[PDB]
Amino acid sequence: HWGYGKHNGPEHWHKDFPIAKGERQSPVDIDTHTAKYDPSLKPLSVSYDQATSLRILNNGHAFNVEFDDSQDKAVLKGGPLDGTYRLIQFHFHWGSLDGQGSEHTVDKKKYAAQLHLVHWNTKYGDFGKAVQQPDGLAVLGIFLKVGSAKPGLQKVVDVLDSIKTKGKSADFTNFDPRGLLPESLDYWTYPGSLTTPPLLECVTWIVLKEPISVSSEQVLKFRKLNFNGEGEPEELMVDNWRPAQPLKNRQIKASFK
Ligand SMILES: [Zn+2]
Repeated sequence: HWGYGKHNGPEHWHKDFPIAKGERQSPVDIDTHTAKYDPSLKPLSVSYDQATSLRILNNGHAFNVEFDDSQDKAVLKGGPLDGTYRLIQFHFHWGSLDGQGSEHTVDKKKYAAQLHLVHWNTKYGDFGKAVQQPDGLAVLGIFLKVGSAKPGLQKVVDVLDSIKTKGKSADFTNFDPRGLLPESLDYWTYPGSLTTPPLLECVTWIVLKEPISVSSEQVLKFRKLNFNGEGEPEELMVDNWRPAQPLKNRQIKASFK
């Protein structure tokens, strides 16, 4: 029912999901001069060498690449986190034009897309229990800007044809998520929420300062997907991003000065 259109888009979500107007909603604009450099923040630890990708799926709002999360094979720790967080899936948010598409913005600047690597706190046993906790998830957000091609993104781009419409899925094994990381792991961090319904306020956001660049032809392929299911009128999957929410009672911390 919810989507990104004029009739069921972000401005309407509060009717079915009242938490939409909550105290710790995401995304938010990152004001770099107001962000507090915090020296007690530990470096992030990304251990994705044993990652096992399984499937790619068009869910009607974005495409998700899913990972085997039955064991600690791809984890995130350190930074502002306590405990180990397992990678369960990653997905993107993009625009109809290169000047918009990201959910978070930096001093109001919008990027072409935003990658979200979603992890859940192992102390809670499964993803479903984790979303019910204030520290249940850790999402790593990476901005994409249009420039040179990202070689490690091509495997994802080539398979989009196969999952053009809502509900389609394809086997997607042996994909290494390390190919999507920028050089630097400097970041901003703040307490927030999922950016799509149910909008649960269970996320510790870790947004990387350095964007990765992808080519114009790579982002073009994303824009060829459909929100609709097979046999329905075609609605191109573009602009699946939620606009920035007020910061309210929160402080954004930076791991760098
Ligand atoms: Zn997302």
